[PDB]
Order: sequence, then structure tokens, then C-alpha cells
Amino acid sequence: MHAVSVGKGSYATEFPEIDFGGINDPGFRDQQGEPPATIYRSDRVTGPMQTNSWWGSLAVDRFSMNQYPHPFSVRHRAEGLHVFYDAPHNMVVHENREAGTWHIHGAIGTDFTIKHSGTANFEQAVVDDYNDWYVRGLLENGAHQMAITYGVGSPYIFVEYEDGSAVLDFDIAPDVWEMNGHVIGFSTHDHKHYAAFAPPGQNWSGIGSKTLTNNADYIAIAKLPEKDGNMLAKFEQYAYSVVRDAVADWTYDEATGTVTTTFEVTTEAKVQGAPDGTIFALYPHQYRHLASSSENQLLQNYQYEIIRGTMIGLEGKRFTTELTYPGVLPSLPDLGDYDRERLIGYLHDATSDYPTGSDTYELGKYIGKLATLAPIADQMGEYELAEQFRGELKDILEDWLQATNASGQLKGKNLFYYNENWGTILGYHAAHSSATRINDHHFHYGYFVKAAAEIARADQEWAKSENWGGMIDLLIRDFMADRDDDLFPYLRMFDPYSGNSWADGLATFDAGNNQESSSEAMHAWTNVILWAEATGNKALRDRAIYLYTTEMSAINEYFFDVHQEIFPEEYGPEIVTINWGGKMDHATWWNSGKVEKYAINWLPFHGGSLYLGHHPDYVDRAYEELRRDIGSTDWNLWSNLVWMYRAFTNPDDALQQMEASIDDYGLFDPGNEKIIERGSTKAQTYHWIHNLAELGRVDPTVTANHPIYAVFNKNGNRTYIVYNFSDSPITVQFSDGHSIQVEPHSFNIGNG
Ligand SMILES: OC[C@H]1O[C@@H](O[C@@H]2[C@@H](O)[C@H](O[C@@H]3[C@@H](O)[C@H](O[C@@H]4[C@@H](O)[C@H](O[C@@H]5[C@@H](O)[C@H](O[C@@H]6[C@@H](O)[C@H](O[C@@H]7[C@@H](O)[C@H](O[C@@H]8[C@@H](O)[C@H](O[C@@H]9[C@@H](O)[C@H](O[C@@H]%10[C@@H](O)[C@H](O)O[C@H](CO)[C@H]%10O)O[C@H](CO)[C@H]9O)O[C@H](CO)[C@H]8O)O[C@H](CO)[C@H]7O)O[C@H](CO)[C@H]6O)O[C@H](CO)[C@H]5O)O[C@H](CO)[C@H]4O)O[C@H](CO)[C@H]3O)O[C@H](CO)[C@H]2O)[C@H](O)[C@@H](O)[C@@H]1O
Ligand SMILES: OC[C@H]1O[C@@H](O[C@@H]2[C@@H](O)[C@H](O[C@@H]3[C@@H](O)[C@@H](O)O[C@H](CO)[C@H]3O)O[C@H](CO)[C@H]2O)[C@H](O)[C@@H](O)[C@@H]1O
Ligand SMILES: OC[C@H]1O[C@@H](O[C@@H]2[C@@H](O)[C@H](O)O[C@H](CO)[C@H]2O)[C@H](O)[C@@H](O)[C@@H]1O
Repeated sequence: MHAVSVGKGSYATEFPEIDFGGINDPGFRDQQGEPPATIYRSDRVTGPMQTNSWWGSLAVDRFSMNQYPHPFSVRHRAEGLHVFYDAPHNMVVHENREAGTWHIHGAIGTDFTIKHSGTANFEQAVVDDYNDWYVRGLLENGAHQMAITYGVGSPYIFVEYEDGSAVLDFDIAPDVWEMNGHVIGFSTHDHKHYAAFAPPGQNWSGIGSKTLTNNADYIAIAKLPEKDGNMLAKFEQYAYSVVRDAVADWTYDEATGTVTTTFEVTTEAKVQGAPDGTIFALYPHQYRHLASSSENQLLQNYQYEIIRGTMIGLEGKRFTTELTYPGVLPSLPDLGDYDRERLIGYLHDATSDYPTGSDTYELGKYIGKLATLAPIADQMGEYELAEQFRGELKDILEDWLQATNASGQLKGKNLFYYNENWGTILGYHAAHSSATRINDHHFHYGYFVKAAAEIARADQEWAKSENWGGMIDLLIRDFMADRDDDLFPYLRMFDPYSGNSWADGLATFDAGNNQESSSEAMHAWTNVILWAEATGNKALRDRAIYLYTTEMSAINEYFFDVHQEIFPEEYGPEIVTINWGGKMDHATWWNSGKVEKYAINWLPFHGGSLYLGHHPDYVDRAYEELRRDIGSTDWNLWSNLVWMYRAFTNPDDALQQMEASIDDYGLFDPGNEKIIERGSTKAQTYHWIHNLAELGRVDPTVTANHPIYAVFNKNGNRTYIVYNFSDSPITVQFSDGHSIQVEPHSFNIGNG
């Protein structure tokens, strides 16, 4: 057998003979491959391999690339582990005016190297263990081993030796300003403050020289917030508690909308009586939302400066964050003051649209487009057109979700394949290194889930597990599996601690991992919420709610900097386009103009997009900066996306710009995205802007006791929107005291 049946569909278990469709282009052909054969992991790491992580380069490269376990940067090498900290003098903000790009970055330097007394010629560094956000890297050379435990949000690096002892090697002799024998407080020549800890009685030697040595088979390194002896004493308390387990456990309180996440470590004692706990370094998206019960654990003056702003210290076994899920919708309802016949015209115009490629991404954009059009067609009373759209979605999905052709043999394209080596579903044709690097599975498969959710909204039978739902559930498991999934690692895309998704499967860059389109991540989470609600899968829905809500908190900090605290004052733009572990760029992965470096973090527009309007002052600030740089409202590309975004705070302005230019060009044209972005339509644009004009501003201050809703506020007048996926009527309670009844399979208002 070369395929596994899942309901009416199947996935391939053997790499297919790819149908290249006569395309000779080497770039295209190279995309139709598999992720690396070699995984640098020990035999202690078994089953589906974790990917899309901040630490991924350890698994892919023989050693590693540069990594960002904030507050540190580290890299594995034959000689040992290089440790670095970007001080203010290491940080730069550069603009390339001609490219239209900006870059906030540090250096790839070495403050010191953690070394093993027995060898400076390790053969490889492997993943020996990992948990929700820490990794254990193992440098190996026969009997000589050095195990390094580190993580994002850990001011400790824990070092365990086999057949040797500790060495810290420096290019310029450090200033050892506190010598407690087994504990040392030290500074680099350029005044970066660190500490090293060994068991009592194991004293440091070589003070005043370039090489600090210790006979111990265990040391910890800490980054100190300050050259402060009291802080050193505090770090000493947790320096011998090596993190083994780390979990981010969450709950969703449906009644209140509260997503509660508890981050909990389990440590192993390296000396008698070492506490079960650590010192955490919290990111802004965490500490801005710290639970009251965690406040007492904060170490107030323990601050670290990093790319993502200020980290703060917190001591103990666990801490808790509290966030608010704002709801999502399957679409905007029919509440706009549009010319209905004009909208009908645009809906029929959209039948000329076609996918601009055969790969999962371009096909994804097309099916997202059709899924967006179908509820608008329904609302306008174009019921057969809506059915045509959903029929076309059915045809496409029923093709892609089957791995075998009529003869029973594997297809050459439009299929999914399970790579057993890593443990991931890959789609062919592939693009953006979705197969070769395990990239972007949330971005691509999110569109497939969108299509499935729209089908399920009208046809529950299709969506059943024994029919086509099984295969959709498989795609979702690939990118956001629960724990103990036999086929996939836990929550592939998501970093529970950094608070965001990472797009690159391999992370083999010296800036760590990256994410560009945070909105396509949010699109994926939205669609899983919708799909799971439609198919009555509460556990899956809640997981997607947790992801949507957490990612939102990271987006507002690191992509948007809504609070105006993170980006350097000298940084011109009002958005970071690509977030990396170690840097921030106003730039795109492809060659683009001015609009795209903003709008790649807005697209696509859908019923889960309302998170983009929670901060009206930000929306204004970002729009005004883009307008300033353009010099007018003559957008270089994707005009409709700018209008839709503008409509969050000024729909009159959005409407005026739309009226002037929407009809500039006629039917679908792949070569011309000046007015209409290729994943968008005139129909969507017109429907969105007019809806916003009537509804007013997004109102995030009101929650509901059901998950599929939105609240708008126009000069004090609230509009409450709920979609009911149930066969039964429901009552929804809003947090401001308002209450509504909703009929089965309908909006409460604006069904059309
Ligand atoms: O249905 C399917 C459909 O599919 C189609 O198939 C397609 C197919 O067409 C295509 O074919 C290819 C052709 O398209 C191609 O034609 C090109 C054309 O693309 C190009 O366009 C130019 C634009 O690309 C360009 O855009 C700019 C962006 O590129 C730029 O992106 C930047 C990133 O670069 C940057 O990345 C950095 C990263 O580099 C860095 O990496 C580190 C390494 O450098 C380092 O190396 C070390 C070294 O440092 C040391 O000194 O030495 C050692 C030596 O051993 C070395 O190892 O290693 C470290 C790790 O240790 C690395 O880290 O890492 C950092 C992070 O750490 C990373 O940042 O990242 C930034 C973001 O941060 C990103 O912005 O960005 C700018 C700004 O936005 C952008 O402008 O722009 C110019 C114009 O200005 C364009 O010209 O043009 C050329 C020339 O005209 C064309 O040739 O040709 C190739 C063949 O060569 C084809 O493959 O292929 C795709 C798949 O790829 C396929 O899907 C079919 O066609 C279709 O029919 C079908 O229907
Ligand atoms: O307008 C023609 C122009 O379009 C370009 O397509 C871009 C995509 O390259 C871009 O890909 C994004 C990725 O960089 C990453 O964020 O992940 C997903 C894909 O996995 C995408 O968000 O997406 C935008 C928006 O859909 C597209 O406009 C072509 O690359 C370029 O060659 C072409 O000239
Ligand atoms: O890293 C995730 C992103 O990767 C992008 O592709 C990269 C190529 O453009 C570049 O030439 O090479 C690197 C590997 O060295 C690729 O990762 C994708 O286009 C993005 O969609 C993706 O998010």
C-alpha cells in the first residue's frame, strides 16, 4: 500500500512520481521534493520531529546556526557553545531608501565560548530533548559530551559534562568583579554582565586571564540584569535547578472570553535542596497580561533589553497570563448601504477569476477567494451563484484530499503526502519551500480549512469525518496537533512562549526563525475555529481560540508596537514586516513596493480580521505613515487592501478612494494587482467597506458567552452580530448586559 484511506479521502505514504506538467524551470522542479534526510537528534528523541521552532537549526545543521534564546544569542560549533548578548552598542537601525527597507538588528559576536576540558573538536550537536519552549542540545565526540539546556525566556544556560569539566574562553580577559569561589560575577571587556555557577567546593581558576576553568561536571551561566551582587545572590538560588519539563497549559472560559495560560517548569536539583523552579524572563506580550496571582513573583528591577523590547524577571515554578478572545465571524453580515445590483455585478465578475498557480499557496488563495464570495452571494439573493462557488470548492477539495487516481495509483499532483522521516503532511505541487523546508503549513493549509469551513456552514454531511472531514482534520493536525499525536509534533507552527508562529520549518538562518504574514497565521486559526464550530469539535475549537488569542497579543507588540514602546524611536515605519528571533525588518521575501510591506500583515480580509481594528490610534498612525511615504492615495499596488484597512477608522475616506478607482480595470487580470490584490475581489472590497461605514468601529470592550460574534460601536450605538452554527436556536449574553436570540444556521441580523 502506497496510500492511507481517511474517510472518503487519502494521503500518500510513498513519495509520488511528480507530474511537472512540462515545466522545465529548475526552481519549480526543486520545490517538488522532501525535507532533509538527516535529522540531528539523539536516540532519546523519537517519534514525529518538532519543526518550525526558534531552535530548529540545531536539528538540521551539523552544529547549529545563530539562535536567540532571549536574553542570549548562542551558536553551537566544534569548539563549544558561543554565547553573546546584544548590548546597545551592538544594536543598529538602518534604512535603505532605494530599496524602501528598514532593518533593526544586532551583531553575530562572541562574548565567550562554553567549552569542554576534554575536546574542542566535537563531531556534531544534536537535539537530545525538548519541551514547549526549552531545548537540550548535545555536543558529542565519543566519550566527551556537553549537554546545554537553554530556552527563550531563560536567563540561564545549564551545562552538563560527560568525561570532562568546564571551560569559559574569552578573546579579551573578562573583569571578574565578584569571586565567591564556586560562583563568579564577571563582565566582558565591553561591560556586559554575566555570572557563572558551579557546585560548592568546585572553585573557579584563571581569574585575570582569558580562560576561566572549573573542575565541576555541572555549571550554569546567567545573564545578569546589572553588575549587582544582590542580583547575583538571587541567581544563585535557582542556578542549580535544571529545567527538564516546561509546559504551557491553557483554558478557555467561554462565558467570559478569558484565555488563561500557565507556564510551568519542572527542574532537577544539581545540589542538595535546590528549589523546584527557575527565574523566567518574560516578554512584553506576557507581562502586560500577567495574572494577579503571579504579580508577587515579579523581580521588579530585573530587566533585559532585547530586539522585542524589555524582558522582566519572575521567580518560581510557574506564572500565568490572561487574555481576552474577541470572537470571530464566518463573514461580515449584510448590513452595508451598498448598491445591491452593483454588488451582484461584482459577484458575477468573480466567475472569471482563476488560480495563478498549481501549488498549495496559489490554489489556496483562489479557494479562500471563492469561500469569501459564497456568503456574500447568499446575502444578495444570488443563491445558485453561492452554490456554484461552494460546488467549485467541493470539486477542488475532493480532488486534493484524495491521493489516488481512478486506477488506485498515486497521483502526480493535487495530493497530500506523509513524510515519515519528520512526520508531516506535504502538499504537491509545493511552493515557498512548503515541502523542502516544511515552511508555511498554517499559511497554505489555512486556506484549505477556509474552503472546508464554508462548505460545512451549508453542508454538515460533507464535513463528517467518514466523508471529507477526516482529511481536513488531518491537515489541521499537521499544523496544530494536540499532545501525543501519533503522526505530528505538538502545535507545529506555534511557539507558546514567544507567543507567535514561526514560518520556517528548518530555522537554518543566523537570525533564528521568522514570520512575515502574521495575518495569514491569524487566518489559519480563525478557519479552524469556524471549522470546529461547524463540525461540533469543542476541543479543536478551543485550541484554535487559544492560538488566535495568543498570536494576537504577539502581533500587537512585535509587528504593530501598538503601545509605542518596542521599536526604536529612530525606526521610521509603523510596522515590522518580518519578525525574526534576532532582528526586525521592514522588507518582504519577494520584490515589492511600499504598500506590500504593510499589507502582507493585513491580508487576507475575512471574518476573523477584526483584531486589526482593536487599536484605532495605531490604525491611524500606520495608515498615515504609509500615505506619507506614498505621498498621496495613489497606492503602488493592492489599493483595495489599503481601502479596507482605512475603513477600520475612516470609512468615509475609504469609500471616496474606492469610488474613484475600484472600476479602473475590468475583469480578473493576474498581471495587474494595482487596484485589486490577486487573493481579493471587487465584491469583497465593496461589501467590506460599506459594512464598516454602517457598523462603525470594532468594539473589543464587549465580550460574549459564545465564540462566533462581533460587536461594533458607531458614536455610542452598538451593533451586535452573532452567527449560529447549531441546528437549534441559541441565546447569547454580552458583557454589557445585552442579550439576543439567534435562529439556527443564521446571523441574528443581516442574513440578506
Ligand atoms: O504553479 C507553480 C508555479 O511556480 C513557479 O515556480 C517558481 C519559479 O519561478 C522560481 O524560479 C526562480 C526564478 O524566479 C529566479 O528568478 C530570479 C528572481 O527571483 C529575482 O527577483 C529578485 C527578487 O528576489 C528580489 O527580492 C528581494 C528579496 O529576495 C529579498 O529577500 C530578503 C532575503 O534575501 C533575506 O534572506 C537573508 C538570508 O540571505 C540570510 O542567509 C544567510 C546566508 O547568507 C549565510 O551564507 C553564508 C555567508 O554569509 C558567508 O559569508 O559564507 C558562507 C559560505 O559557505 C555562507 O554559508 O548563511 C547564514 C546561516 O549561517 C544565513 O543566515 O539569512 C538572513 C537571516 O539570518 C536572511 O534575512 O531575508 C530578508 C528578510 O529578513 C528578505 O527581505 O528582500 C528584498 C527586499 O524586500 C527584495 O527586493 O528583488 C530583485 C529586484 O530588486 C529581483 O530581481 O531576480 C533574478 C535576476 O533577475 C532572477 O534570476 O531564478 C531562480 C534561479 O536562480 C529560480 O529558482 O522558483 C520558485 C521557488 O524558489 C518557484 O516556486 C513556476 O515558474 C510557474 O510556472 C508555476 O506555475
Ligand atoms: O504580484 C505579483 C508578485 O506576487 C508575489 O507573490 C506574493 C508571494 O510571494 C507572497 O508569499 C508570502 C510569503 O513570503 C510568506 O509570508 O508566506 C506566504 C506563502 O507561503 C505568503 O504570505 O504572498 C503575497 C500575498 O499573497 C504575494 O503577492 C510573487 O512572489 C512575485 O514573484 C510576483 O511578481
Ligand atoms: O523562511 C520562511 C519563508 O521562506 C521564504 O523562502 C525563502 C526563499 O525566499 C529564500 O531564497 O531562501 C530561504 C531559505 O534559505 C527560503 O526560506 C518563503 O518564500 C516564505 O513563504 C516563508 O515564509
